[PDB]
Amino acid sequence: NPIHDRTSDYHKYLKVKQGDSDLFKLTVSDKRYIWYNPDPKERDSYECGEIVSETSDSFTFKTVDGQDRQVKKDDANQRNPIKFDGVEDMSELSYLNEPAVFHNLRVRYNQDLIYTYSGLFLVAVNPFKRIPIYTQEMVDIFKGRRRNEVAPHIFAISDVAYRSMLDDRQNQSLLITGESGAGKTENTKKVIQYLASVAGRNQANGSGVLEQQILQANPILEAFGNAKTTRNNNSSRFGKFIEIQFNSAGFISGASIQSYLLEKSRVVFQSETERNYHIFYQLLAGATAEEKKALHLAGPESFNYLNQSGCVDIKGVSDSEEFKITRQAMDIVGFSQEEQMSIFKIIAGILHLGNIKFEKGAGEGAVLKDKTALNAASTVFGVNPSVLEKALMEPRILAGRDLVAQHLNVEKSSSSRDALVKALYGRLFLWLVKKINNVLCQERKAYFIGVLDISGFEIFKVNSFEQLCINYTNEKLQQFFNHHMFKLEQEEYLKEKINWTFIDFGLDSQATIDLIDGRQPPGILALLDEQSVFPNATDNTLITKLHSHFSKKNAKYEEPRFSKTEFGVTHYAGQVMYEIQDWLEKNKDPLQQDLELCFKDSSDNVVTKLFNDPNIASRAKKGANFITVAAQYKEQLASLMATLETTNPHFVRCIIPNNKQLPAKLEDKVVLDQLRCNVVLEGIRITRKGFPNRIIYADFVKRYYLLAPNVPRDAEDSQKATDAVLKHLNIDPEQYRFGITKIFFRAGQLARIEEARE
Repeated sequence: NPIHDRTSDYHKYLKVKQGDSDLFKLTVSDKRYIWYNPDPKERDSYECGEIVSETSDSFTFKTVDGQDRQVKKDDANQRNPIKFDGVEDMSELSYLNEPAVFHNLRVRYNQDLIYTYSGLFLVAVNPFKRIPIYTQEMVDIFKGRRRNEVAPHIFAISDVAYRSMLDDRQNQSLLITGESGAGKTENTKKVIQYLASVAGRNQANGSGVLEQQILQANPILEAFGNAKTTRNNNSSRFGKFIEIQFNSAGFISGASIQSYLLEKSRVVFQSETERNYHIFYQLLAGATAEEKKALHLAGPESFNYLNQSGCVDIKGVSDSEEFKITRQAMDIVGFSQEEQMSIFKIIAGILHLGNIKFEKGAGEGAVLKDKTALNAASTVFGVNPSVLEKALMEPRILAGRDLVAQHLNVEKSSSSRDALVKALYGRLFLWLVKKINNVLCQERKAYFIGVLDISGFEIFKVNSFEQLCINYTNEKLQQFFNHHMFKLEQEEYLKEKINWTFIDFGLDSQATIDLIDGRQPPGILALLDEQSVFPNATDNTLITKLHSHFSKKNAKYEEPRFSKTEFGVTHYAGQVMYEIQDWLEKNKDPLQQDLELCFKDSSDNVVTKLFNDPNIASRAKKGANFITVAAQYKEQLASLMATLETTNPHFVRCIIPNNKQLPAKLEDKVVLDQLRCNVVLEGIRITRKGFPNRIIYADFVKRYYLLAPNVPRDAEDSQKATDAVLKHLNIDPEQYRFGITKIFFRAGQLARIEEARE
């Protein structure tokens, strides 16, 4: 069934399926109605009442329940001629506030249509349901086709990103970012595929190795990288730019993925209904009774690095076999049949490491009573016992010009193997990516398409040092948009002639950023660094200094009234509240060189290659030694942004619909909560007052021609044929400036013409 019309794979759960009847009876608009919030107590969940008033100073209307209270034309959220229901790019709206769009966004959803537009902004709200909208024909309907000629889709920004490059020959970016719970993992999970097939190399159906050797390189990532939390069954657990290259003709060539921040904590600790990195269960749950004692696990329940928080009982999908997939994916993108055993040789020495119970030493001196965990735990990494344990409880500190063997009590031996138990996962993994990257990795690399998988503003009263870094990058981003989409009105003003009494809008947030990473005048990250320099620092000081530098001195910083262990910043979207605690330690990630020394050698080319390579056990030795997680997280985002700033971008946003994994309900308590969370609506409502239902430009020929006698169809050209109409009828010229070449009906000056049906 040819792609044209209605009745197939596409129109059904993809395209709003237009009707088999042709004329303007699909609907007809008159009168008006306003959105509103029945209860003056709740700022969510509005309603719909008919206007009866048109006050000059005020505005008034009807209601369902009795009340008939009034509302300033300015605080009123209007409702559109219900002729726009599932309108594909929302700019086409006439009136826009919120309710007016959690509405257009729901109908777009009632019909199971996750994808939508905001001019430049694709909104995509995760369904949780299974909706075939990806199959191989969803592809051949897109390839080589224009955003106009097809309903919205990930496959509809994912090609554009490709074609523009081919022709508007320039490196290209895709930026996907959403509240973690948003499925932004699958979105990316498709751009790669889609591209991979159109620039997919075979005759008409196939792809020879490379293009595939790639597809299986996420299973690795998802296997360790992704993990399952209250918010999902499989949470993108980490940030990364997976990013890919081609040769000039058009055929895909390379890939290079760089990752960063991970909940390295998800190893030692997880909570209610939570589990671990899946590598961990399929590990035990999947190894033939053979290798299971080849290293000795027996019970996964038997383990406490896994048998703590409730649900390890592994909901829905089967994993026993998912193993044959990941393990089937590593030595397919080529992973040795011998060494990739070590991965395992490792994932378990970790496990035995979360099983030892250093018990208060008689008097003091904390010590383990008996030992087989550790004996075993050492017997895969291959590291002598009177060594491993000794650096652990008895680590050699250096007081001045002499250095000795302190004996830890529990209070601290307790958290050592805790902190060393991430140093490996955090580590193995980083290098583990280091591998496959460096063969999908490319050389001259003519062009590239990088795609960005980053998070939204993680805002919670429990946010700490981490919450900042990700939120520092986010701010860093919404200028890239605001500034980029700024230079938009740049060309815009070379073809509508003379330009707007203008904003010259610059960073309204160079400010906030400057407060974080400001050199001089310094910022949070400066003092963080500045003090991380020695011990007699008691985060107590850390905050005391801050309120001195900042408090009553920076528009974005606020000092709490009664609370003292914490403060608050005023980010792009409202305030954030960071508490301090171990920021001073979390800033280093310390670990005794009594231990490296114990693991910097072994039997094993990798746990040697882990604490033996300078780009895996270290960071560039600057200012005499290691630079801090704060300084670095600066060195690398900027580099990232640097790159971004030289490529064309396309932003995609992932809206989480509800908090219990429920496909079906779609609660305004959340969606809305974030709609504002992104500059999606306010992205224009503020920005494009000036040109309304930005058409395919100035095309007054047979598209809309029912006006009685005077405004015809094709006079001489696609521009003029009736102009002396608003200068005349309705009101004046103002609505439309008159650029020599282009012009725009400012719809916003309509109240004398276009509301009835004929």
